[PDB]
Amino acid sequence: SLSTMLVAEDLSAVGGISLSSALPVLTAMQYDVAALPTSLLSTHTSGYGTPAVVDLSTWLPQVFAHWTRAQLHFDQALIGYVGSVALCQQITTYLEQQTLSLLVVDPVLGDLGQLYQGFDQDYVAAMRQLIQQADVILPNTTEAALLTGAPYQVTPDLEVILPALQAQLKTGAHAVITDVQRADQIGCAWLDEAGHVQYCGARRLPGHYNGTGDTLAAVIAGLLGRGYPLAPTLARANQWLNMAVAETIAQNRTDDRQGVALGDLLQAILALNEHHHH
Repeated sequence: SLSTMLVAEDLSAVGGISLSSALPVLTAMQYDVAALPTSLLSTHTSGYGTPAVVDLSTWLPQVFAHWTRAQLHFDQALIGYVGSVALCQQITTYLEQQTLSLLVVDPVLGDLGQLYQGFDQDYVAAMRQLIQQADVILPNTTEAALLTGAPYQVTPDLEVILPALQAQLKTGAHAVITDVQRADQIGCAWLDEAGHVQYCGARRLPGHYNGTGDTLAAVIAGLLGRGYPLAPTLARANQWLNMAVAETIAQNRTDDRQGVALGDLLQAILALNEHHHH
């Protein structure tokens, strides 16, 4: 492995999203992955009926205490879905104990203008604390508004929302909104060093597919951790996600619940080497 990356997010045994997709992707990108479930589920929460879920709120503190006593050090961290205020707080202080070269947080809170079922303003406040030392955050348009306090807009003014978001981050950090649509494209918008709104996207494909946000975040964290600058990282990540969705469509799947296909993505990674969240 070239470095060690902590990935803390949910693990659903069935469903091909979140940790189940981050593990293969980041392993292929030459990371020693510390794969830390924030929640453990029989299946993901979209289409299988009510899953059987282990509450890990009392476990994560023990994990962090153990890693501390064992003198473990991490180079990078990616934080996805957490799920409770207490766990957000635990993660926040653990990360602060480290000397990470990279922290990426996907501030999972909601979509389509609404908080996910079970999340409230208290959880939003906990998320604002957790993102405070992140190098990169990856909100969607709903999450961007929740984090700044602005009422939801389908198409917010990026010249207003991006500066507001980024000032809630440490100096030099980047707020990246991940679902910005421009004509027939969907992609990422962020501020360059000069404070100008930049965008890159890929042609939007029909349908909706589980695991796209988790896979995007894993790819972005993986590329940044390997030294790629932000702009080319975002360009490549969008292209690779576009490719993964295309492969998913090409598989002519009978079960639409499984997360995005990873095969073409893994191949691209090796070539380079040479309502709830879903």
